[PDB]
Amino acid sequence: MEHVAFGSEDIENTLAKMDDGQLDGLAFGAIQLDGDGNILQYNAAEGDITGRDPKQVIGKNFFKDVAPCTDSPEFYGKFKEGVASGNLNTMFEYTFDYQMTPTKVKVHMKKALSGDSYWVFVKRV
Ligand SMILES: *C(=O)/C=C\c1ccc(O)cc1
Repeated sequence: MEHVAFGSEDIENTLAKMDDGQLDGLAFGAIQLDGDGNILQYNAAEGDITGRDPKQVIGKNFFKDVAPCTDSPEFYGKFKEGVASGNLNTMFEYTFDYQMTPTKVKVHMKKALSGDSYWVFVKRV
């Protein structure tokens, strides 16, 4: 178990040191995306929420392929503006509903310390 709290103010510093098998110890879902929304990392806790096998989603586009209910101004729209701006730190609730039981979650999106990477953190509410 890796001790990190959802929403912590220096979470990107914390996760920088972590390997993929370390990300799997987090109490919340964590996805790492490039600027184009392609999944670079995907932890086990997100797999528990969405039903995806984490290995099978790496390389796919989060907005186009994997999570199409996120393709909207309220989610994808924010990300695309954070990528354009190169700054992003936003937290909001959303309902995941694509090919799964509708589940209400808290999403936190934040820029990584990495130069062109972005985090999406997901926990149940
Ligand atoms: C809407 O599509 C949000 C999330 C999501 C993530 C994974 C899967 O498989 C479905 C939906």
